[PDB]
Amino acid sequence: EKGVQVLLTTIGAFAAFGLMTIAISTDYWLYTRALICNTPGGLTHSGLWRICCLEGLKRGVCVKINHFDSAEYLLRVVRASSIFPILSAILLLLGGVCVAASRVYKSKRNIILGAGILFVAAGLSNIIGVIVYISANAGEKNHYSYGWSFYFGGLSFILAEVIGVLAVNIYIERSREAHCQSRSD
Amino acid sequence: EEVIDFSKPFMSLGISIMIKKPQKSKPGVFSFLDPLAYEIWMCIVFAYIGV
Repeated sequence: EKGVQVLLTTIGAFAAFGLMTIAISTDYWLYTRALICNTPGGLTHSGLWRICCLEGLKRGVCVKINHFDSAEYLLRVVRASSIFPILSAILLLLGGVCVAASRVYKSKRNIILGAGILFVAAGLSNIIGVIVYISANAGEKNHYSYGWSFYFGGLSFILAEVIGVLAVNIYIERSREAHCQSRSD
Repeated sequence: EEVIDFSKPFMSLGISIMIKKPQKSKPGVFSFLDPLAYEIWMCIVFAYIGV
């Protein structure tokens, strides 16, 4: 029913926000080999901001990533700011807030719509951030791999799209109920 | 040559240009249009409009 769908939507919003914040803050996106590891290089696990060496003399020390051709410059800027994943998390938060409001202003039906739009836009922004990250990593030192933070981001995207679908369905049902009641009245 | 005497050159040369070897360029955004010239793409657009 409507109540269970709203409950799932709010749970998904909270879960996606948490997963994306975890992925952004976490530094386990990429497992690779880097020259700056104190001995082609040493194993490293990285993220969006900082990189940590593992299995090396400098084991456990984490250092801020040293980023840095107009398009390459723009890509480096966007990758450094990580504005797209952050925007995804922000939009998920705002959508959850709008859903909670929809749990109060049951009359205003154009709220659970904003929630869905924001969730879908957050999914798109996460896609863009993933593309930017993958593109920027490449350059022109092998057998690299992706960590659980990357898949947390992917899970956040999937959940955001699902809850956007559910919110749009809720809006559909609510508007249909109101319109049928009015016309029949 | 005013103070010594040379032989005929045993090796002739001249000024030349040294550059770094062109590398596989990092693929550019919108490199998927490279197979066709820009003029073909614009003619495609306007043929779409006209059709």
